[PDB]
Amino acid sequence: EIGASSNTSDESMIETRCVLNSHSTAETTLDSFFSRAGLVGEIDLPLEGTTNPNGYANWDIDITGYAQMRRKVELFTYMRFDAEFTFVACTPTGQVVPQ
Amino acid sequence: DRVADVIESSIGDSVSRALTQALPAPTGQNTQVSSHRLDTGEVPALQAAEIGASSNTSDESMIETRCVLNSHSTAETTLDSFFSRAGLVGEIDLPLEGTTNPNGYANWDIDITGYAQMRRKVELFTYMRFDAEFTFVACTPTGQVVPQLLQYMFVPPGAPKPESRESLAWQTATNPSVFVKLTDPPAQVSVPFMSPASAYQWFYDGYPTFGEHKQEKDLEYGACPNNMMGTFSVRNVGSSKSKYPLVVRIYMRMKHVRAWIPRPMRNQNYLFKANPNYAGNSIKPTGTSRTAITTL
Amino acid sequence: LLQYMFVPPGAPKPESRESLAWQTATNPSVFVKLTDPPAQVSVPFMSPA
Amino acid sequence: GFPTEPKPGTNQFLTTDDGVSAPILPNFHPTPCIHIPGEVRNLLELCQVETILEVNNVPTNATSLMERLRFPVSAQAGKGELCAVFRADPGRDGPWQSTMLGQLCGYYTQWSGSLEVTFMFTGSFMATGKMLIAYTPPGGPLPKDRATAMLGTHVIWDFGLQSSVTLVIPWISNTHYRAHARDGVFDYYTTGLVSIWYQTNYVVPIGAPNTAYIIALAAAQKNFTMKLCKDTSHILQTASIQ
Amino acid sequence: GFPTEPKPGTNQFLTTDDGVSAPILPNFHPTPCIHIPGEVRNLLELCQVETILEVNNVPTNATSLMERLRFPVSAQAGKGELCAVFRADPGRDGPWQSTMLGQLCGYYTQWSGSLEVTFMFTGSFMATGKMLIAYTPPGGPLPKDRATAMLGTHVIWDFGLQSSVTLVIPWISNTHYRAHARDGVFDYYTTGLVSIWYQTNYVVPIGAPNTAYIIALAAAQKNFTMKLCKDTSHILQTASIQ
Amino acid sequence: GFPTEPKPGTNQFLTTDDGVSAPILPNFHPTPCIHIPGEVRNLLELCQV
Amino acid sequence: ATAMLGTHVIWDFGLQSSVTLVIPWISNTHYRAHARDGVFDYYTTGLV
Amino acid sequence: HENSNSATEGSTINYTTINYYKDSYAATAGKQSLKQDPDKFANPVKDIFTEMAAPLK
Amino acid sequence: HENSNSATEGSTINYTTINYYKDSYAATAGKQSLKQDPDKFANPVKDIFTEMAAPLK
Amino acid sequence: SDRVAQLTIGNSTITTQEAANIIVGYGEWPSYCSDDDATAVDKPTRPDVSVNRFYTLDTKLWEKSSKGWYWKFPDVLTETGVFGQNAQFHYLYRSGFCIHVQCNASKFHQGALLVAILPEYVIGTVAGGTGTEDSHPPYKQTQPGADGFELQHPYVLDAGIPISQLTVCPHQWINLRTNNCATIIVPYMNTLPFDSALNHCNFGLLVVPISPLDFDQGATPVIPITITLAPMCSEFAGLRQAVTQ
Ligand SMILES: Cc1cc(CCCCCCCOc2ccc(C3=NCCO3)cc2)on1
Ligand SMILES: Cc1cc(CCCCCCCOc2ccc(C3=NCCO3)cc2)on1
Repeated sequence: EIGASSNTSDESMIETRCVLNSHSTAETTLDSFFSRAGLVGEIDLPLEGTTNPNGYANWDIDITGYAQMRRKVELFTYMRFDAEFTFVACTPTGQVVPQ
Repeated sequence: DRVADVIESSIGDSVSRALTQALPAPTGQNTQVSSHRLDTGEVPALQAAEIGASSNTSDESMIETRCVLNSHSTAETTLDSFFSRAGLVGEIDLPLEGTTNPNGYANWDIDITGYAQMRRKVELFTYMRFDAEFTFVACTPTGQVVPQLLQYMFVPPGAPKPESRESLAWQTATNPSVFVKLTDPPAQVSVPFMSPASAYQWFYDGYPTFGEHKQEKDLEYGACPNNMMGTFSVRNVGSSKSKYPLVVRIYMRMKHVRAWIPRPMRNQNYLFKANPNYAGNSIKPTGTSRTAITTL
Repeated sequence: LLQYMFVPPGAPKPESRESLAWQTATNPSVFVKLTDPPAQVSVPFMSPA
Repeated sequence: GFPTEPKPGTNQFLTTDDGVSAPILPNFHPTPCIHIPGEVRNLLELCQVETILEVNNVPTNATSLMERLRFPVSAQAGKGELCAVFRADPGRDGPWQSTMLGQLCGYYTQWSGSLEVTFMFTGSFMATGKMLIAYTPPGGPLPKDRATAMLGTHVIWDFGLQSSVTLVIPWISNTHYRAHARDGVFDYYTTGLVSIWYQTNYVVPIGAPNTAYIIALAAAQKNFTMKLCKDTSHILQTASIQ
Repeated sequence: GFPTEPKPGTNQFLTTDDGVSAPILPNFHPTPCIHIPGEVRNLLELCQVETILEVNNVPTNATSLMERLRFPVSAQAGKGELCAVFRADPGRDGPWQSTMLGQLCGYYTQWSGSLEVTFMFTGSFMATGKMLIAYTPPGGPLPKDRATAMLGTHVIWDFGLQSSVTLVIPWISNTHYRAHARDGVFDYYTTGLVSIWYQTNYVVPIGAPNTAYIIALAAAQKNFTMKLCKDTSHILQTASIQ
Repeated sequence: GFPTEPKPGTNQFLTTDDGVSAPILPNFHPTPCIHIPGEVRNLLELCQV
Repeated sequence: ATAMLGTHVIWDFGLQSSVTLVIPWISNTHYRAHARDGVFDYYTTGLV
Repeated sequence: HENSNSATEGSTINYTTINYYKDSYAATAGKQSLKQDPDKFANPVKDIFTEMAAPLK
Repeated sequence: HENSNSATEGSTINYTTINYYKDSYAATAGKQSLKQDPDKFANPVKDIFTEMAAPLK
Repeated sequence: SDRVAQLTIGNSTITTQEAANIIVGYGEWPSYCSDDDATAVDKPTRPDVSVNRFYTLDTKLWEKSSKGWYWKFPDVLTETGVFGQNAQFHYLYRSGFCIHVQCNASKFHQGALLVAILPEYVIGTVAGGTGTEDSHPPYKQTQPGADGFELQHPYVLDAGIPISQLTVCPHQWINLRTNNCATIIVPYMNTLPFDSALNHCNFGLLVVPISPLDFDQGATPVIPITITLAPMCSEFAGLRQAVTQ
């Protein structure tokens, strides 16, 4: 009811030995957790179609369009950070073209 | 106040006795001068193999020797030296027409025991801890280089394994992926010693389940989860047919190696991955054979 | 894409394009595209003499 | 120019590669950072916060989803009946998925540390009772009775002003870390089982409900850590975000 | 950017090239390394361990494979008969392939150092006997008799409590190292021959077996070293690993 | 990565160019060099004979 | 296989003809009155 | 010299990063200080109590 | 500064390697210390004896 | 003062008058688990004398045609003695061993057994003879407990590896003209501080006749081989109910 997590130590719940825990906690930091590239936007520039012909596209910069990345960040209410955007372009077959 | 047998009770000594120490061996041992020795009581040449120790007889006590300053190095026989050589460990097909891996994606279970050369080397030791450098050589079945973009994604055990070329898991939001054109030099990456154990285990004599262990389950004997590192997935980056048949060769090179408990070298042919089975009827000798012990 | 492999005297000499020796687990191989600048390597004085 | 020789890996885009990159806005200076309450530094800060454990992950009627949060306990008519049971594995499918810890685990391949599970009794003030919560380490099959369960780590909970009791699930493992446990083969990494038995009985006077509920809350102990992060499996969308 | 000029070798993937590479897991910290018995540092530590030398590499019946490990010796009826003979070359096909040394050699192009071969007698306690083990250096053709063999390095072995005797095959070579010796031309690198003759005879009382066996065990001396590693030839699979 | 700009001459293989190159055998140690009679240092030593 | 679970000793025949088996004083009581079948088997020492 | 313009500017944590441009936000994510404060979320209680004690006196 | 996370961490051997990333497991294999202990496998005997002696006294 | 020896642990004492020294596996005496090597946070049980003692588990008969036998270890000692119990009640187990194999004959008999300790001794099948069938060795073969199991293809240790090289493992020979017993002292060896004594076997004990037993007729032909092992520095943690497997 208080609203605080139990502060009971393993030691007071059972007879314990001595353990020197040298396991790191570096991988659970924020930079560690969040600094992993992920897909956030996708853009089509098809030849024939109605999506984006004319050869140009305007993508509204909104990273909430892809479920994996979205869920991660929606873990916190606020977030401040710099970012590294990478753009992988190619044809729909994954074929690289001189364009 | 105490009971004596408790004050003595060496129960709880965390340090290992040892008996042997490590000495510097930069060069081979030198040979010091020897002379004739005609005396009773001292017999170097006589040994007792039963003890279980290798003969400690020196060249010097077996023949009159000169003096030789051995400056030959022993650096090339270290573990990093021996094991840190890239080798093929995995191969993946992404054919256009077929039943192997169409749809344009593949899930390779990360198991280095699929290729005999590399396998035998490591199976020299029971345990092994190390980092590694994985390199991925991709191209068509003709060895022809093609303008195609792939995506290699390491999928830790537990992460969602891609079900299709356009699967959602390819968003790779936390898994580490690598995007590469087959025209770019082979992708190469550094991999840490990731395991819950302290060393990978080539041989695990036991089960992991803990249950009944019937006939239908003997499939798990020797399967140690501390080596199941997950899968390596690859896919042509697209929505449509790749347009070219692909093949990815995976080369692993170990580094920062620690090895323990050397065991006998593989004697027979290999038949399956993570399973030392051998051809019962075709049990060939370890080596060559002559016609008689009295002739060459 | 080619594969150059130095095979010391004693090592198994490849019998075919798909030979097992091309796993090159201890021999030093070099993988190169004919479009990449010529492969170049440094070789020590390796001889028993 | 200065002689260079490009090595394999050239031009590759490695998701987790942490390097530099040409900045788009020269001399740009970000909005000062105000002071904001509840800043996080490490996810482990979150793994120690207790969240509701869906021990009663049975109902699915969508009108009964709310009753997964608590399990019942009521006046028994015998001796040592079994109340509830569950896998003490965190990154596994089951009750632990309703927890915050459970969810953060889905993001890391392995973990280590003791776990704590506080059980709060929500019955009436007049109801008495003694429960026996027992954690049975690996290899120990789900106990058939109380007398067997008690042979492992346990704790006799007595109902009083102190509503809840915590059961610590000590890190008792052969390995230093545990990858997520999942039925086939990977059951090697199982943590064990937790079972709740009636030490005595749920007692009540004439006038009080003959049945009340217990709410379980769980988190990780101070020695808990995780390593090698991956993506969650627990969830993945179906339709593409409109 | 900083002026650079890429040299030949660019983009090449050299198996044995030891350089760096982008690490996949940032901040990852490996499982602590426990203390484990029998750690190895250098393969040479293994080359000094004696393993069974298949001097009697004749049987192949698959039901007689076990008798390659030892050769026989029994009451002779004459003078100076020949017991066994073998190439003292380690990286060559023959008896040396059953050894651990033999096998590790297959991985290195050249070697140098003296070799030791301990012969353990397994006959009955009542059996006496004196054998003459002789190592004949390069150029010396397989001796036709004892009187000829003895002109090279040798040792008269006497049977007693000390079951075994070791024959040291000193590093006697024109070159500093030896590439593996193999019949054609490369017989230039041959080490020589080892022959075992009867110095006297295998003597026995009425009641003991008239024939016993000797087991040979071999390894490398302290001055042994190898250089320039390659892949083994001794073996290569046939079917692809299922 | 660190900003660089490749200049002309890139990828060219110049016979007499003296640079470095990835070594094929790590930790390899050559056969000691014995003492040998009549060692030459400069061709001019020969032009005077 | 059952006997060995108690105090024992593996005797090997050699120059040293004999081996001694020590029957340690392992008792609940400080002293033992003579053991004799009925009731007094309480004072029994054990079996060899 | 280098503009001080990254997101973690003035932060209480110390980062060691590598950079090649004038703007510090281009710099790598880098290794950093490992501090924590569980009590902010686990024990945001006004009057702390100990485990040894009975939470409600 | 650099994370201490390679496989040969805390090892008794001294390695000199080259690296360009924060994580030390990326570093080269490098040159290293040449120590050995043959006796661990060749003479794991409890009571050592010498060559000069008769192994079984 | 090297051929005679006495081993005393717990309440058991082994005597030998023809032994050939003692081998200490990988040159390391069995130790308890360090505070920085361990992870199991519960204080373990160290029964000491009740489990660290000499269990004389089995006897085999050596015959002019015997192939050889093996015993997987952690396991062999379960169900037998207080050790067995602590191994069933506890999840985690840790311990080194003092293995003493004995076998005597007369001065008129002859033969030689190889006695080795092979860590992580994984067994393999003949793959249905031809090698096309992916068979697997049965529980009865991989974990035979006491009674051990007899080898079917000793030349390859039923696992595709030459026995000719089995000596890179803590070994000792029993040459009848020389000794009458082997004594190996193996330390705890695994990639973990503790593991389940039940489903994981740290190493196997091999006893193979390399030089066949033989003797003129009329001499006692029953030549037994007896195994006697003793746990050392036994530690147990993770207590639950009793488990068989
Ligand atoms: C060169 C170059 C670089 C670019 C792209 C720069 C993109 C900078 C993007 C910063 C995005 O920060 C975000 C914060 C919040 C949200 C959000 N979406 C739903 C509400 O929150 C999206 C992006 O384009 N050209
Ligand atoms: C980018 C990127 C990098 C990768 C691959 C990372 C692979 C890391 C592999 C580590 C492998 O360690 C092993 C240890 C043991 C065994 C084994 N197989 C049979 C039992 O032992 C296999 C691999 O994928 N994408």
